[PDB]
Amino acid sequence: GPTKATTTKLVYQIFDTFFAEQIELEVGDCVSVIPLYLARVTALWEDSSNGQMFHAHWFCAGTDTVLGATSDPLELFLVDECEDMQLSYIHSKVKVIYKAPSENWAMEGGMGKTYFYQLWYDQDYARFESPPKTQPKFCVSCARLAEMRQKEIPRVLEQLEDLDSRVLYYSATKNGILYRVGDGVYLPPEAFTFNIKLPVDEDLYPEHYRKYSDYIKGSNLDAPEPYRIGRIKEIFCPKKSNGRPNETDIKIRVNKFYRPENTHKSTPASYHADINLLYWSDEEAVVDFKAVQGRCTVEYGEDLPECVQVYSMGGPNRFYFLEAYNAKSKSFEDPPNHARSLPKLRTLDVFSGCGGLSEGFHQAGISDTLWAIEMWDPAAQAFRLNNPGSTVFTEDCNILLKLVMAGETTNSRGQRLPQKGDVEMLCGGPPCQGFSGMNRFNSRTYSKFKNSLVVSFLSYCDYYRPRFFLLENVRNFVSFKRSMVLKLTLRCLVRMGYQCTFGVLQAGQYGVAQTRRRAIILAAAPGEKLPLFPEPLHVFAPRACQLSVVVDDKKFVSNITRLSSGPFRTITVRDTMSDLPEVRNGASALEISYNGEPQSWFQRQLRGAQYQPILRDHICKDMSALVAARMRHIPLAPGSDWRDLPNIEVRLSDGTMARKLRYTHHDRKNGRSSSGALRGVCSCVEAGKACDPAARQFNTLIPWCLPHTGNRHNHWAGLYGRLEWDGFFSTTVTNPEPMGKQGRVLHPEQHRVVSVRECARSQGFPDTYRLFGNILDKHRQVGNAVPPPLAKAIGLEIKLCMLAKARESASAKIK
DNA sequence: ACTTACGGAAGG
DNA sequence: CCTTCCGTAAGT
Ligand SMILES: [Zn+2]
Ligand SMILES: [Zn+2]
Repeated sequence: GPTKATTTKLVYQIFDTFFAEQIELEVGDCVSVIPLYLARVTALWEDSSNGQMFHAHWFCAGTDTVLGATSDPLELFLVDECEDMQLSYIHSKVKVIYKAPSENWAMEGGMGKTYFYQLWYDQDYARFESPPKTQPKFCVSCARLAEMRQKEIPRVLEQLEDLDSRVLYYSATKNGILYRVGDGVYLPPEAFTFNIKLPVDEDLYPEHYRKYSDYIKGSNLDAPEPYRIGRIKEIFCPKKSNGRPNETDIKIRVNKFYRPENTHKSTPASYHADINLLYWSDEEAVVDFKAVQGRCTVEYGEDLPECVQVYSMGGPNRFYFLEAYNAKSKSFEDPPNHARSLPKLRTLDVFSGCGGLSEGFHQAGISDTLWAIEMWDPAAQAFRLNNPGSTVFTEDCNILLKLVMAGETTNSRGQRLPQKGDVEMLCGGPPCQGFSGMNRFNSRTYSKFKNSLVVSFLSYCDYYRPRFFLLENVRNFVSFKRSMVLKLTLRCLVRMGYQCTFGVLQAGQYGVAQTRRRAIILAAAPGEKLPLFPEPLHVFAPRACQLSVVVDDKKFVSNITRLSSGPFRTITVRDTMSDLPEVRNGASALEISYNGEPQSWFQRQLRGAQYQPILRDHICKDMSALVAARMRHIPLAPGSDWRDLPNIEVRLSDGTMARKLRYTHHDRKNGRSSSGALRGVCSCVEAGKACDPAARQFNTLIPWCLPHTGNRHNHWAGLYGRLEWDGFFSTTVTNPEPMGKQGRVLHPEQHRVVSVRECARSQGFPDTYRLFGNILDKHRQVGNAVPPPLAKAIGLEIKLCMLAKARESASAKIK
């Protein structure tokens, strides 16, 4: 059975009613204004001709934030909103306090009635942050709004030369980024062009009529192109009629760079190439400075001090070129000479799994997971196999929390439990089963107790008061129960005094060939910086990139600006597993050999550089003889699934002949097929009638349940579905089942289900990452994990915050 | 331990 | 109307 959630008293009185059965007049004075709105009087300076005036810096009541009615009815939030008001609208002086965190805040975990505030609120991004420290009327909202309007205006600097038609400059600046002549720029795909010029037989296939959408899952036909890369040759402004430069119409000239897929050698040229490889060209373009989407580093390869592979991993936006590309000669050249020239956090991972989140955090260099809690024994053993210096408690998290909230210091095994002050960062993905939209029993006690573990996680965060807090869940976490779970999580975090925010990320935008949307809740201690969410690194299909959240009919987006394009191309199924040798249905050989070297950039990243020929976990589930014949009869065309299975009699791998599915009832919605045949397999096709417990047909190559219930299940699109080489995986789940809800798990060519190795590669796991158990345990460990590249992007975002805080401390101490 | 049959809300 | 996709419970 499931254990009830351990709570601190703070967390208890917020989630109490939801998990009932599952938890165990002077400047500086605040006034009220008839709508009442609570404002702070920032200045009482009498403006003329309009009576006595005053500047009102508005408060936002917590009920007007994303918290809603979950909020404290006296909590206010600072907002960047103010305006000039008459004095004939002030009702009376109201008392507002600033509840500041104590110096013992990191240990306040575990233990009037006037208006108060403790956090500033960003209403677009739902970001609760520490009150901004803007040092001086002096409206803070006005100062922040000014210092914001003055960083988005592109401005030239360091005039280089003055001709008669245009003024050249050496530098420009835009959105706080500085560009110089010679830097690399990102540009929208539309910024410049390259000189290179770019009937079914309804009686044999009776379920084909259900493919009438033309939409193909995991298809990369509509993904946008990555950024155009350029090198700045000339920053210039055109002169006006007054003979002086137009400092607002800033133009740049650019040497174009080719990607290998941009040359006459098309997309196939990208299969083996480095994801950041370019070709210098002598072609030039002129764009507007407004079009620049970011700065990037484009270096000549064989003039770098280290190896180009060591340069590529050093920082973001790093590209190199070794050769030039003659377009209309369609040749490759040597480039011309005018083209050549902190202590890690202590981390506690609750619901660790095999360790995908810890792996991504480790490769971002921010964290050292010293403690992991994981009840399932195979996943905990895999964590131990991947983290030899970590402590893994193979125990219910509630039991361990109860132990630590007393002076236990040690569990029944002799494992030293973390105490307050020891945990610097708390991360975890609480169980998703009760939140996942695939779960059609989410109102039952099993899913109730699964969902109640969010309260356990928040109680951990309340007790330990870590510097940073990360909650990962499926996308459906943000909308489950009218977003009440998310609202209550954010309410608990604000009540603790955390700066907090939430968002939805797509894993495919960070370097996996998989669509996987995950909700992320980030929180930081009062003295910290609140991390931003990471910018997408890889372009991905737009249908898989729906990341906005509607909470009480209000839309919330993350801070991400790279909506459409990005620096790198998409990872495909070919990039993922094209190197792996052929294998059969039911593979059981754990350690085998690779039949050669890695064939793509992604495979090179996942295997490493050193020659290690031992490939592990290239094992496939053993499907029955009927399922095997079905997987043999799935054609290789992209978008092939059960719906183009043949309705024939098949001599199976044993002494058994699969029969033809009989169509016994007239489906009125689907109508009759062209041959006059019926399309229903049970009496329930008629609206308002019970199933006949005799229409269930057995041992058919076409599964009977799929036509039985397809009309209300999107025709079971994707079931017995093959992957395509040019496309991406669907969401990797704990068990690849051709008849599962997410059942597009068939190899592009081999008559088998995807391998454990291929599922780990869809999740961005290093080939050396150890999994444990039988094949089902390995599939579940892989399908539960956070994809390490996504956790790495988030970790780099937190590293930014750590470095920022350290630098401000060092500047404050070396005055 | 293995196989199958399969609800309903969010958001486009 | 179409697509979403850390899956569960009952049967076997
Ligand atoms: Zn103001
Ligand atoms: Zn029926």
